[PDB]
Amino acid sequence: KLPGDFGPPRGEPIHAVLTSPPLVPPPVNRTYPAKVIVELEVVEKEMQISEGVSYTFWTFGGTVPGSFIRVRQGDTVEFHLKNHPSSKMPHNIDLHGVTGPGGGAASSFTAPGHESQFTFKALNEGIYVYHCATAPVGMHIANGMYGLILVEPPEGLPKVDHEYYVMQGDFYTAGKYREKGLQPFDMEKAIDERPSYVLFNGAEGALTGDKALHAKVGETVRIFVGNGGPNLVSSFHVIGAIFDQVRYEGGTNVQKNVQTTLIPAGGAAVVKFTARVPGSYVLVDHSIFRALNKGAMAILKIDGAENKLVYSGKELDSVYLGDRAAPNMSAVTKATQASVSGTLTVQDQVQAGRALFAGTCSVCHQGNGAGLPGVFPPLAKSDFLAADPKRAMNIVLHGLNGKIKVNGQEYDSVMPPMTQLNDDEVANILTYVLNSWDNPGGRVSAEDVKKVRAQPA
Amino acid sequence: KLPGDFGPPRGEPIHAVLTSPPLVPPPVNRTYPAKVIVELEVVEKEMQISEGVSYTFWTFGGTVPGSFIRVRQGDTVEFHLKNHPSSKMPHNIDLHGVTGPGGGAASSFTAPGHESQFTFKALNEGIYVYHCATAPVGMHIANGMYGLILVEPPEGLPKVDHEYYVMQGDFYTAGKYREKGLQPFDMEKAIDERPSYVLFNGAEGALTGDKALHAKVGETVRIFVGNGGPNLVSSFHVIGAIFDQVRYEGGTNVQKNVQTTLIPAGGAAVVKFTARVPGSYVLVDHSIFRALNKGAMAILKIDGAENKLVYSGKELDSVYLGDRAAPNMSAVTKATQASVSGTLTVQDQVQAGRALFAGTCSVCHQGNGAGLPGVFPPLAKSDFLAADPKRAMNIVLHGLNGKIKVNGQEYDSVMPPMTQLNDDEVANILTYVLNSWDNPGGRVSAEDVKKVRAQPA
Amino acid sequence: KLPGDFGPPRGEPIHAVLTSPPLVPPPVNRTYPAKVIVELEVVEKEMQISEGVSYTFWTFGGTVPGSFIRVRQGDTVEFHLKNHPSSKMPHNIDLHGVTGPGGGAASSFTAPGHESQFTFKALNEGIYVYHCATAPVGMHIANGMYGLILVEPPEGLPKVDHEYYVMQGDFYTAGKYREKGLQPFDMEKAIDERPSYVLFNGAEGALTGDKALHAKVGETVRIFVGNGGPNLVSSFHVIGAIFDQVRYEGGTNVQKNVQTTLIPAGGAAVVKFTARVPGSYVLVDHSIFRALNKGAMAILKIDGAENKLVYSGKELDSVYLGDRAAPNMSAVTKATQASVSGTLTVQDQVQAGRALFAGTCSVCHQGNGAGLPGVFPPLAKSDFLAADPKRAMNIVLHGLNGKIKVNGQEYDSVMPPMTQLNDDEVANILTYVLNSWDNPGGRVSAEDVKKVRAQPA
Ligand code: HEC
Ligand code: HEC
Ligand code: HEC
Ligand SMILES: [Cu+2]
Ligand SMILES: [Cu+2]
Ligand SMILES: [Cu+2]
Ligand SMILES: [Cu+2]
Ligand SMILES: [Cu+2]
Ligand SMILES: [Cu+2]
Repeated sequence: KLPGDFGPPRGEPIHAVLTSPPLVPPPVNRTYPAKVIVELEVVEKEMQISEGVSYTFWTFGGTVPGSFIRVRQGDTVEFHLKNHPSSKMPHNIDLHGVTGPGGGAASSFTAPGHESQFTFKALNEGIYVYHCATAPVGMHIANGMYGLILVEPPEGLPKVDHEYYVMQGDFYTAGKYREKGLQPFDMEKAIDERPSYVLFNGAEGALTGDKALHAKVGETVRIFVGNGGPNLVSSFHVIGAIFDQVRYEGGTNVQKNVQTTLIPAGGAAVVKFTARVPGSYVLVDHSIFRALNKGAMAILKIDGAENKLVYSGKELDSVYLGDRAAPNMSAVTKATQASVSGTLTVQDQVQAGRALFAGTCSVCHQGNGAGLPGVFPPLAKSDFLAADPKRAMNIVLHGLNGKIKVNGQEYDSVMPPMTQLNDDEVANILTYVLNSWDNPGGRVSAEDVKKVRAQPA
Repeated sequence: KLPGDFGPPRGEPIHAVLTSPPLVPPPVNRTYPAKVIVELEVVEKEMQISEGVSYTFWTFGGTVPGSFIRVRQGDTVEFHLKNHPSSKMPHNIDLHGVTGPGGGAASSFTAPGHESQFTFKALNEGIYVYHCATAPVGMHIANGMYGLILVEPPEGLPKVDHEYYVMQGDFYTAGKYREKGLQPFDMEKAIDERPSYVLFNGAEGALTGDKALHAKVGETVRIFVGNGGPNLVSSFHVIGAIFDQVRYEGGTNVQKNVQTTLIPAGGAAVVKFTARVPGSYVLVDHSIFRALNKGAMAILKIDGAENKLVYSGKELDSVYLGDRAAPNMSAVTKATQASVSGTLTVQDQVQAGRALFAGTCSVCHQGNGAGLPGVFPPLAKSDFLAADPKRAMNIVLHGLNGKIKVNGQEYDSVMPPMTQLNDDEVANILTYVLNSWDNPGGRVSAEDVKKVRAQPA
Repeated sequence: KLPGDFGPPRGEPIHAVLTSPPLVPPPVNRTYPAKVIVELEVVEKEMQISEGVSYTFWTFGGTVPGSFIRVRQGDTVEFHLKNHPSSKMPHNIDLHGVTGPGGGAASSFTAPGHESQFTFKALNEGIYVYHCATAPVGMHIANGMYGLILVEPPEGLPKVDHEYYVMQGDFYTAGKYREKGLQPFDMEKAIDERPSYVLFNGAEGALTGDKALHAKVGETVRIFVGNGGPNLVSSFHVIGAIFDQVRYEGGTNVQKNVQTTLIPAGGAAVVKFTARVPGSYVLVDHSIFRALNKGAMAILKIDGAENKLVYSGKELDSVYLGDRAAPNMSAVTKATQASVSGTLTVQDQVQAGRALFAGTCSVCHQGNGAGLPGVFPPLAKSDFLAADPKRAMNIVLHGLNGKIKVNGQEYDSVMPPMTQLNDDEVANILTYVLNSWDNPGGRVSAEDVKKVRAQPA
């Protein structure tokens, strides 16, 4: 006997309603097997992978991850793949959970402007990755061609207050992290498994700040978590909380009460969270340079009353979250576009630098630039800064140590180098500082910084 | 009390019969503990890691992975290691599952032309990796010195229709992937965990095409899956199917109904599959550049009747499998040897290029070179190709975009660069194309391509 | 209802007694919830990461990993973080297991010379990583800012004979492995997840030789195993044994009878071992170049009677353990310091080289330099060595093959290159050999080797 042996499809054919991340379709709420028609369209298009950083994504349904599909174990799924006429590449699909060679791949090969279809029975309950399976497959996956299909058990999943859709991926750009412009895919980095970005939902900040997930104290939250890869395994973790349950794919095993759990490349899990105290809870890859240096952070923000008996402390801030502990960094996008257009103003730079200063510089120098007398020197009304703006460029790029005097007080400490900041970022941060806190104004350009980087002091 | 406390050995001493991958010895089918004599001989020898790519493997029993050993929990194992006189290095063994320092290592040190022996009781049921433990250990493991030992539970494993033996490893050559010739081990790549090949059973294609594993619809298949490493963790997955069961080593835990599962470096698992519909099912490392760019794919081919109610679609093809969706690529081996001998003919190149064209080029240009009018230009009877063979070399290496005219029709699309193809591969593919489909014949040499690669247009 | 709902704190406030690795505080042995006051002080200081290799660690309590904290589920923990006045950086803490944003991070921000405090209820039993959460977070973690907190179940863990504390981390130095001197942190290696050292407890040899963990035949050993990362996932394994139990964090799942288990970055597990036969049992990351080329090995040494019915073989030696199968390598530290001081003697070099010869050279040439006639040539009273010391430098760096004659006998084999040895290591090893076994004495300097490395023969 095969699994999912619930008889022939009954009722009427159902046209599946698919959702865009981070949302999920409603529970199927059905006690009979059905014929479910799924229509998914591939679109190739530029989107912002980071502020001022464009990338040509290849998408299922216009998003990364692709549209979420929700069916019932025992359903017959008639799957239609369309490839938008604007596409340059052929595409196809392999749905994990399908019983059949390639998970659908051979019968879903679809050239630009064409459509394909195939039918499969969903024998297997579980959460499953789907992805493109077109040579070169790794390229297609790296460009964003992955999503999730949920095959519900016949009785449905237990009721929760919220369901969300979060999917990790590793990305490979020719340029370095936060280097502006349209970035090509980089095959060499991809083969070496050396991503420049590691993201949830296709972009830096996709699920931070004003794009956070939400719930309230006392509520339950289910998250369908995918790892599209192509290559990385996620040390998937929630900062400041625990997972009530973690279940991989359609596995019989359910782990309970864990905070950190390994999601294979191509894998998927369902996690459950119960909100207990208010604040921001961070989903990360705890291979932690991915989370805090490459973009792999997402936020579940919980509203409600503090409970001092459980936690006396404060909400997260830029010390931990960095520059993602603001609503957004739109000013960076604006400054980058103004640079391209040749219309970059001092204020454009100031606002971009303000965004970028948070965490990156404020951890030591404070959000108001005051520092801590004798420990961290001030950027506010800083004689040392004003005396030599080129020196300040060198300090950001190359660090500073040894005894200095700032505003009449001696410091004898170490500012590490910050060479990974791009020329525009250094320029904008320093322009912000110069135009704040009674400093002398003026500006630093990306070209100024490029020159200092090419010839350290 | 110790585990495996089944009393002294009884009956007669048993001389273990070991098997070469991908086969397994028969079930022990025994209700009493025995003295089991195991004899394993190390052989160092060149073998083909890929077509036309030689490597000096270090082996247990002449194969990678090494010979499979099958005993019963509670057995006393008298283990004899011989090192063939042709060896240059000393060798030894650490069997996971042994209770004792080094898993046998100190007492199994064996110089070329010598033999060692030690005795251990198999206290622990499970599937376990064994490997060489001779300084530099990572080098010995990277050269192929690993295999599996099964310690059966006293009652035996449940009956299945087929048992197979599959073992992943990461390999480190001085040359790049598919660069021909005898490739040395590369210590720097190994320390950095940057393999050039990631393989099942010691070679590209070891378990694809005419070397696939076989079963029939309705049958059960058990696979003993090892990960010799040295360094990688496998996101081990079956495309188009599910694992009924996954059990790691001798663990009490058994996961059921999962498709993707993480196998540690040095780890091993037993998986179970039930054949439901015909076609090819791909075992991969779903860190997917390993599978589709470095060789980490193996096939279980299922024969029997289609069931359109479960899967309406077609068997896998070269779009997904690439150039491994043919029986073999023997023509590549032949062309490489002819190059070495100085006897390379046009036909040698043609046949090699035919093999390599599959997936790599046919995904877009089709297996008959017809392309898709207005979308993918033809290689068949291509005026554009014929007009400038050197341009064609540049297109393969460096890509092509922008408006072109081919056979009277405009194209305005993107062919990505394929710079990872080696000079001989480009040469052979283009010679195949030139000698097909009414194209003008002639040939492209590896030296021609080398020159274009050194000076792009 | 919240987990850990055992009522208000009762009894007297308890001042937690924290322990330094590899030791653990006693079981809490308490049946009521308490207010537990924890005081932890950050200290930045140089320590030896390897012999003659200094590193500026950032520590919780002066050690890597940081002091171990032990409380009971349901306790109220008043956590005090002090930052020593000598610090240059601000610091804070995120304790996994805390219910609240950042695991404490925002409320524990502590500038040099300051103190912070916050209160949390331990709702969640389990073993948990704590770490610094100060921008740049990955830098702080990479510098050593991590440890473990145990939250006991209310009834306590089962009694065992020994409890130990072992924590893996990946480290990123500007210099290569075993390159001497004060090594800076290397941000580029860290972002790329390319560590130069992978260690247990903050140093090479921290838990080997005379610093091994101890137990006796018949005893049970519990190890609290952390993985601070920042980036690597451990294929955590015990050579020559098995884990009776493995439990991750506070998970309900317990795996039994496994030898190899994957610990996520930021993860923690409790393992249990039962000593059965005497000898050294090696805890490793079985991504095995980490263990045997980067330092990721620790020893549990078991004393007691051999049991030939279970294991007939010998204790581990330098073939497997390499140069860590001696009590210590103090002579390397001494030679390095003498070099710095300009007082390096021949004997200083000899003793350092003696330490380094073990495994590295003795595997083939034997500990007495005799080799194996006709198979491995002698270093003892070697005419070939004496005839050309510069040739010997080239042989170590670059290898040797082909027919040679040594002490009247022909060899025709292969000595692989050993280019990863540093100039001082080559110099000291060869000085040891030259001053042993009736060889002619004299010395080889690091400068001599530097010259040969820059111009191979
Ligand atoms: C702590 C880890 C710091 C971070 C992050 C940043 N800075 Fe810093 N900065 C720090 C110290 C301890 C010092 C003094 C070094 C010494 O030799 O004692 C500095 C110094 C500066 C200066 C010069 C002095 C002054 O004007 O106050 C500048 C202009 C400066 N720092 C700028 C700066 C910016 C823009 C940062 C983010 C990109 C930044 N710093 C981070 C400590 C730390
Ligand atoms: C799709 C992803 C492709 C793959 C894989 C390969 N080619 Fe291609 N090729 C493709 C396109 C869209 C184009 C036209 C680009 C444009 O500017 O519009 C091309 C073009 C060629 C040509 C030149 C035109 C012609 O003769 O038809 C050649 C000679 C060619 N391609 C060869 C070729 C070979 C040998 C391939 C495998 C190594 C290969 N292509 C792959 C799309 C794609
Ligand atoms: C086995 C894998 C070896 C290890 C490890 C080391 N050596 Fe070696 N060495 C080995 C062989 C097989 C040979 C002969 C090569 C041949 O062409 O047949 C050698 C040779 C030497 C020599 C020269 C000959 C002699 O004096 O005996 C020297 C000086 C030498 N080896 C030194 C040496 C040192 C110092 C090592 C550790 C750093 C070392 N060898 C390791 C095999 C192996
Ligand atoms: Cu695609
Ligand atoms: Cu897949
Ligand atoms: Cu060996
Ligand atoms: Cu091992
Ligand atoms: Cu810190
Ligand atoms: Cu953490």
